[PDB]
Amino acid sequence: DLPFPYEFRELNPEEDKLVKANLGAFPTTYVKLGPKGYMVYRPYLKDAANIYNMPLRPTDVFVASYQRSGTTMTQELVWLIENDLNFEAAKTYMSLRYIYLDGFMIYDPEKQEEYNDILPNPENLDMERYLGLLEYSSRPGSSLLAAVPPTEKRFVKTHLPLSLMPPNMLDTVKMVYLARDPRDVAVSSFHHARLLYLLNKQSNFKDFWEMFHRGLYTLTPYFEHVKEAWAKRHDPNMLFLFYEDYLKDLPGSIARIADFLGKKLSEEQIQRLSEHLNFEKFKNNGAVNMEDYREIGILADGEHFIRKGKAGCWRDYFDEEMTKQAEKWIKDNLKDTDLRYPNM
Amino acid sequence: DLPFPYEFRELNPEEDKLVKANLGAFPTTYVKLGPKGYMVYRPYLKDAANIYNMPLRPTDVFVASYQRSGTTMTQELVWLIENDLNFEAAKTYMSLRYIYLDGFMIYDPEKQEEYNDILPNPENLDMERYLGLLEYSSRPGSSLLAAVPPTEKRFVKTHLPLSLMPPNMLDTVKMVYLARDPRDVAVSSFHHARLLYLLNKQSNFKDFWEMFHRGLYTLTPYFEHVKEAWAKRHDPNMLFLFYEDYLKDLPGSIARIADFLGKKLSEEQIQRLSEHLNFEKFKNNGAVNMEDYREIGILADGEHFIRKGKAGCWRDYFDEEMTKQAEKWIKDNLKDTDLRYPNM
Ligand SMILES: Nc1ncnc2c1ncn2[C@@H]1O[C@H](COP(=O)(O)O)[C@@H](OP(=O)(O)O)[C@H]1O
Ligand SMILES: Nc1ncnc2c1ncn2[C@@H]1O[C@H](COP(=O)(O)O)[C@@H](OP(=O)(O)O)[C@H]1O
Ligand SMILES: C=C/C(C)=C/C=C/C(C)=C/C=C1/C(C)=CCCC1(C)C
Ligand SMILES: C=C/C(C)=C/C=C/C(C)=C/C=C1/C(C)=CCCC1(C)C
Ligand code: EMC
Ligand code: EMC
Ligand SMILES: [Ca+2]
Ligand SMILES: [Ca+2]
Repeated sequence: DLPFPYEFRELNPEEDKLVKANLGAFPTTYVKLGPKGYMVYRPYLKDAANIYNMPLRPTDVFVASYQRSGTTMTQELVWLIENDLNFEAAKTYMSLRYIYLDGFMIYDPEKQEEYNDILPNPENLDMERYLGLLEYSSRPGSSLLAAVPPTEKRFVKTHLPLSLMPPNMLDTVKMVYLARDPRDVAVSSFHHARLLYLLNKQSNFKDFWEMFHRGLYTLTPYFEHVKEAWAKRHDPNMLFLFYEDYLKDLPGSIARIADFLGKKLSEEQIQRLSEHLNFEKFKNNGAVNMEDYREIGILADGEHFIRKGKAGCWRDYFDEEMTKQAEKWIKDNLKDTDLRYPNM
Repeated sequence: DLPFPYEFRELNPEEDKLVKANLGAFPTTYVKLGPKGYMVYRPYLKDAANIYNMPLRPTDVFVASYQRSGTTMTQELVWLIENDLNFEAAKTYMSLRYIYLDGFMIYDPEKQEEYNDILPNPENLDMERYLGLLEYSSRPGSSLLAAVPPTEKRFVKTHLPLSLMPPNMLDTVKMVYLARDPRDVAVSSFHHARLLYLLNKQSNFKDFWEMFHRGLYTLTPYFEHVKEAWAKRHDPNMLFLFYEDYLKDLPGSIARIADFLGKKLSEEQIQRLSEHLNFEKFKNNGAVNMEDYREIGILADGEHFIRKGKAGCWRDYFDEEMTKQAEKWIKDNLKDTDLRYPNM
């Protein structure tokens, strides 16, 4: 089908210099993709044309976001709602209930030898499990979707911009997109990078923040990602939510999601769903916390997939100079647009 | 203690007219200092009596050269050998491992305002770091030296001749001194003057060669400088080496340095050390290439601190007339004296 309208470019000397300083140890390298220069991992290229042209189905539900914005929460909510609050069945791994469309791009099979070198103890891994993970990461995302039979509802996870996917997809599919204060996404993302060993242990959050707001982290530029989803926010098949609202009004956001998915929830059902997403409960939920991975040996001490679950904790990481920089960056990107974060 | 025995003179209308045509744009002016007429940036005067009288220490090691003769290599070899080949600890910046005795002199704080005018793009300066550099450059060398505590070994870099430093210093301290073919020193120096923006964009190598062999560039007259180190060549505490030898027999030179500093390196330790001074490897060594300065905004496009790393390349810059002129100049300073270069 349709030709892939995008070129890619390597990073120039300065961009390369910066990324290499913070993510250099990590074997997978980046490429800037399309006219907005979205950072993708190089393995993304083999499947770029396939995702653009992926066959979609009227029962597909997508959960989208720049990473670390509230995907996991939403996924759980959306899945339970569509599955008639069947909690019992929701106990299987998220990873097995959703397809992670663009999760594949992080691993380059040409460099299999290199990824355990990033771990403190390569000699502790569970190799049956770890090699299974590497094999799964090898299958492009488009194949995983396609694999799913038409009598099974597809639940899709993705951190992809809309312009890397079929345009007019919202003609066919429903999507919930999450956004979140960039400054908090920066901190969450920094830690997540620490979690998987994506970042050089000698780098610090400032460094990360540089890479981030300047548009040289995974799937940035940040505001372009969000701006795409914001511009389709009134489409009956699109639902634009802020992480912060989950904290302010969890009952209220649930009711919105059910309304979106064409479902009636009774006050109590929403309440039961509200208790379910309680941070401490969720955090110690085996089905959603990827603590299955820790057993494998690929998660760092200290870090966790479900971390603190608060809004505004960026003030704890940003210094005076950093705080001004962020204010000018958010100021410039919200100039001449109606996008507002309810927090600020 | 001890009065500074040297007088200083302004340049005459002649000398001035020439210097002025080649380096006029650069704020700092020169003075000829002492009976041999060493060119020194005016700001050198305020510290000259102090360097001449500076307290010295048994464990002090000095690396000395007329600039662009192989200081940087020598510093790295000496540093590593002294620190029991701890290649890790040497990953800090050379600037922080050595104190550049006379580095201060190129900046006159009275003309702070004038130094960013010489840049193509002053508006892209990193002010914090650039003002940081200016400030550091205002500290007399003698003071930086004095501040190193007695139980830290003092590594000194300098381009001063011996007569401007304590007489009899070689009773107390070791010095490695590097000499190099003047014609190559001229070319490296021309490019170096280009790197920092010292030289007028409209001047060329010929104009520069005029200044240099005539005794009207930084720290010339060239031959008087070398001759000084050469007469102390047999002193137990002086090690006179030629740049050309580092290319001819690097292992051989590393062994000589090693022995000078009092170490018995094994064949292999010398190998490890030579691989380390591999030109491409050195050039890309963040700790010695000064490319950290490029992000500040103070180096020129085109130029690099570690450039070509080759002997005999002056034949590419000298014309017929310049070559002969040079043949005559070199012969005249080597008349009645046992100083010979390996190259010629
Ligand atoms: N039930 C919940 N309630 C509130 N926040 C949750 C949550 N489950 C996960 N989170 C948080 O959402 C962020 C991850 O979002 P995503 O799923 O898009 O990666 C993590 O943020 P923090 O790192 O800021 O704590 C995490 O702690
Ligand atoms: N590892 C190395 N091997 C050979 N030459 C080196 C080197 N590191 C620096 N140099 C060279 O030594 C010269 C500078 O000397 P100094 O360190 O005293 O400034 C420069 O010469 P060229 O400009 O001729 O290339 C430079 O390229
Ligand atoms: C939103 C982010 C999530 C859930 C990220 C996790 C991603 C995965 C599956 C990472 C996996 C890896 C795997 C499976 C193997 C080697 C390295 C690496 C750490 C890149
Ligand atoms: C052998 C020469 C070396 C390594 C020279 C480096 C010199 C320095 C410290 C140069 C710095 C400058 C600084 C810091 C500021 C304004 C102008 C100027 C170019 C004179
Ligand atoms: C601003 C409270 Hg985390
Ligand atoms: C002798 C030519 Hg570099
Ligand atoms: Ca390995
Ligand atoms: Ca100015």
